[PDB]
Amino acid sequence: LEAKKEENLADWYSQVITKSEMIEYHDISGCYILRPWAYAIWEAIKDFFDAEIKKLGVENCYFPMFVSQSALEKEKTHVADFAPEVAWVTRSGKTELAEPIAIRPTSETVMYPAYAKWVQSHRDLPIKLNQWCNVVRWEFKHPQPFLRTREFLWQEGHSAFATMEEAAEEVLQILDLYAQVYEELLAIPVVKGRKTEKEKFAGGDYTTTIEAFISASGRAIQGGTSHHLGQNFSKMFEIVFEDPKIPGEKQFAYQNSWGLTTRTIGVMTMVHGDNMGLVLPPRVACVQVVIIPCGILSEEDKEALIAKCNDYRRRLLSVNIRVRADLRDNYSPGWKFNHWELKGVPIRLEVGPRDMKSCQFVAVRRDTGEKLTVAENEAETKLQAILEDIQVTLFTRASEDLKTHMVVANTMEDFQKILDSGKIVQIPFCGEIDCEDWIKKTTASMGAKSLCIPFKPLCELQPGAKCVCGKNPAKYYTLFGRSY
Amino acid sequence: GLEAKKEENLADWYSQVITKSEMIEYHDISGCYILRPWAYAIWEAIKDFFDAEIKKLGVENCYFPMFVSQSALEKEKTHVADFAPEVAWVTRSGKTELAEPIAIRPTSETVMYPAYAKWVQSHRDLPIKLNQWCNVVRWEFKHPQPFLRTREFLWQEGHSAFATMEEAAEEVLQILDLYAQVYEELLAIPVVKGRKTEKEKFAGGDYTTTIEAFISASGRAIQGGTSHHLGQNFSKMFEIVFEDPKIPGEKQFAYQNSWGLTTRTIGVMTMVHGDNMGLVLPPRVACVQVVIIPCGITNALSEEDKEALIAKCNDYRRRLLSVNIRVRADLRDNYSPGWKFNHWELKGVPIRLEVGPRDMKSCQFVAVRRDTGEKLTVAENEAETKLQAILEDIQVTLFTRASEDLKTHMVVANTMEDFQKILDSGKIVQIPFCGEIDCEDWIKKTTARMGAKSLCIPFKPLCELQPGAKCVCGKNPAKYYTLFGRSY
Ligand SMILES: COc1cncc(-c2cc(F)cc(CNC(=O)c3cc(N4CC[C@@](C#N)(C5CC5)C4=O)cc(C)n3)c2)c1
Ligand SMILES: COc1cncc(-c2cc(F)cc(CNC(=O)c3cc(N4CC[C@@](C#N)(C5CC5)C4=O)cc(C)n3)c2)c1
Ligand code: PRO
Ligand code: PRO
Ligand SMILES: [Ca+2]
Ligand SMILES: [Ca+2]
Ligand SMILES: [Ca+2]
Ligand SMILES: [Ca+2]
Ligand SMILES: [Cl-]
Ligand SMILES: [Cl-]
Ligand SMILES: [Cl-]
Ligand SMILES: [Zn+2]
Ligand SMILES: [Zn+2]
Repeated sequence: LEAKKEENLADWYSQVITKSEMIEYHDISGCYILRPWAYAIWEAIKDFFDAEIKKLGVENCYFPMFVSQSALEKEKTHVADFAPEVAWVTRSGKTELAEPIAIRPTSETVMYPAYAKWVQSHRDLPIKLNQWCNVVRWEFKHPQPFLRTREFLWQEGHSAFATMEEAAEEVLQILDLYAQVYEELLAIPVVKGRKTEKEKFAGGDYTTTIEAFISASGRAIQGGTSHHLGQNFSKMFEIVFEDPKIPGEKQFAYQNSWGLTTRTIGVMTMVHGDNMGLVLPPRVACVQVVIIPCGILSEEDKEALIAKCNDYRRRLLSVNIRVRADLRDNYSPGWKFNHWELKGVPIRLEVGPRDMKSCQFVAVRRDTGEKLTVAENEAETKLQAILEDIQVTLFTRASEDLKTHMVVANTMEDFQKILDSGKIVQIPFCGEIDCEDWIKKTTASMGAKSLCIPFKPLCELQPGAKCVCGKNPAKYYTLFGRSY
Repeated sequence: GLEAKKEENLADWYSQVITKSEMIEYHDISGCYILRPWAYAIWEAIKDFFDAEIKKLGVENCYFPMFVSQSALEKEKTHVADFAPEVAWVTRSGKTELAEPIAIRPTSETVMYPAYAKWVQSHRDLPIKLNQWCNVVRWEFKHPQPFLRTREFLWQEGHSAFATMEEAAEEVLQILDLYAQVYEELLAIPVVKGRKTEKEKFAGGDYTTTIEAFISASGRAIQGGTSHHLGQNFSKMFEIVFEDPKIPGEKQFAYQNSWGLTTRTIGVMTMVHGDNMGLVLPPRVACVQVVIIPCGITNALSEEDKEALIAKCNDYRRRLLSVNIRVRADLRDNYSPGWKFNHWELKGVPIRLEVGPRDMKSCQFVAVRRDTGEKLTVAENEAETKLQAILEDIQVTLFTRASEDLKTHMVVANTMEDFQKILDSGKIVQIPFCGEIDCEDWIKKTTARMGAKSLCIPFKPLCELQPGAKCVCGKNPAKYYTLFGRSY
């Protein structure tokens, strides 16, 4: 690892994700290989999230990757937004197809004709389905691994309800689960909010979001999204049922969709990584503890040291810690030290002949670098205690970043200065698309975009507050900033 | 309730079963099918088992891109020649014609192996053992069939690379026995392990091992899972090379395997065990193993007694869930008990637990086996034990019947005429076979006078080949007993 995170963030990022063996490049730009070290993080996210949505009554399924042109076009605003980056298959071999078929950029238009078939009466609702799959958004802008890619893995849940109230309830439940993914699994603090009219999902009624801050770049990124689609799709796909109270009155289902992608891993890298490499929160780390023999002497001594390393390995497995003993004669201890530091293993467990003589070992925390000498007696307990402290510590520092870099401004001048110091800003906002474009133009390296209207803003909007445009009154404190 | 009869028109019976059990929904693009939760849960049960098993072997999961460039796709000419006609090509994004067309993986050898070549620079970088759970596209213009032959399907594909032949050889057979376990232990489907003939092997591989299942209603066999030894054919083309100090200066090529299993599994499960009442789920993979159905009422039933029966149903739900049996209590007040009986029989739930008032105060219940229809009266106390005992017995029973089918419909013939007779009986035949591609073509066309295809060369044939035995063609000596039959 040669580039420094605070001097060239992009070269740093590329080096960190490849040398930690998370990502490999592919010969088709914007598509990245998820090697096991990254894929394991995705599997930990999947385990937690899939269990949580099962408790809500969501079931997993799998819908086709291809959508017909006429299904794709049924919801005019949705298709208008996605059509420029929809990839089209036009032949198999050299045989042109009867009609071009599209790869899903998102599955609303694949799933909802089926929903219309399945909703025959109000008894058939709710429908609550989720799929873990890949989607393709073939934009020609520059990709960035994890954060903005042409193919990505995600989960997308689609729910249909007989009542708007039940749908509005699920929207926030799912958003709170996304916040838990970031804050409890990834140790990343996020801000819950709603998108402005300009930024909301096309075809939806409103979009709720969690926003994460990457202080290295002073930029925010959306981490997960939970939309209320209302009746905009059900009226176009005829997901209908007869009103139970009133004979012959047809009603349209109320729908939500919600998504979360492997962008998570990238945010995790950008927030916690350092100049020694990846830093893994213990909750998602493939390997939580790596055991490494040091020193290295008698044949009996070397055999006894390896035996002690495996005593530690087994007693850690005894209490469900994910542990690897790296007992390779190939590489020196210092080499392995920096290799596993590069991969972000929370704890390095060092066992040398002297410490083993003294019935103790050394535990080295990846986040702070602190070396603790621990009696062998404590091993499982202490290490668990340390892993929890690492998780909290990561969260705490990132929270202090967010608190430091998210502030209120009530004037465009204050706004601009704070923005150019590398922070995100909550300003009073009129909500109009034209004024949002004006903000993006006059704050331009990029202009600031709206990130979200926070559920809980830093300050109370005072009666009669003007927007920063000055022309119209303010409707809400809105978090603005530069965005990935 | 089912209309079509399995023994009358298998195809319409199959479509009826897969839709009315809520496994499959049709899509407006032909050859692609929606896997509804009922089917997807079977796939996830197979996934749980197989993923744990290959983790014990050292395989790690990952995810490679869906797209492959033309350059990569052509590098192993046999493989690309075999797949080219059914590779789907993306040619534009929106209305922007792409500079270069890009292909969707029909299989990921040509996606993964350039990366493997980058990662292997020494013998210590081997072995590489990766697996992905993903979707692939084979866009063939023939008639698709849900689960069995589809244009897009879910699968797992594992790709491993080794410094030596011996370890690769070992993995081929290990994975094959895992597939045999998926079929025989999870899905209660008996299979025959064997090696594909030269004509039927994976193009560009060295040899292909296979498990074949028999569908007696059709009299046809089908490949259930596959495990290839690729040898060095792909590593020489993608330069997956390494140097070892044991052999100075010689760049050695990795020995590779790839192995795949798809949602075809579920189709075979349907074709083998389904009956004229609908699906039949082996308890090992059943989303719901026991459905509890209050069948003590109509809308005229008392408000108090309704509450009592619903509470007893929830009692059974809690007990069964407490000993991890997968249970649904269907307490929907809006459907009648007979509607629920039919619904869950259609979906193949192994045990129906009926709770009525008279039995509810004789402290008993009724258990109805989906495979045999037998009704049993059970004391309340035996609930969690009894029902487990029945589930086990259903699994065994399904497997036993299936094996008695296979044992009855797989026989030996030694000349072409017995072979033709037996084959038209709706059976599959082990014959002495020379192994040659021309002769396998001849067998296919003469037997159409569709024709029989080779299914596999059994590891364990029914009989031992005589010394000097000649093939059923007569022109060359037989080299092995080979399982032939009409095939899906
Ligand atoms: C908008 O200006 C850009 C600037 N710089 C680069 C690009 C760009 C370049 C590419 F080569 C390819 C693409 C296409 N991929 C994506 O747009 C994208 C979106 C998301 N998203 C969007 C919001 C969401 C959340 N939460 C939703 C749940 C889904 C979430 O995760 C995640 C990923 C991995 N990729 C964009 C575009
Ligand atoms: C061969 O003449 C035909 C006759 N009638 C119809 C077709 C046809 C029609 C289509 F519309 C689409 C397709 C393409 N899909 C498939 O070829 C296919 C193969 C497999 N395979 C192949 C063997 C394997 C095993 N074990 C390998 C692990 C992979 C396994 O599961 C599984 C599935 C679900 N689909 C074929 C073709
Ligand atoms: O693309 C999106 O944002 C929504 C959420 C998942 C499904 N569609
Ligand atoms: O398609 C096949 O048959 C092999 C096995 C999975 C990957 N390639
Ligand atoms: Ca767009
Ligand atoms: Ca109306
Ligand atoms: Ca001591
Ligand atoms: Ca072919
Ligand atoms: Cl077509
Ligand atoms: Cl609108
Ligand atoms: Cl909040
Ligand atoms: Zn304004
Ligand atoms: Zn012959």
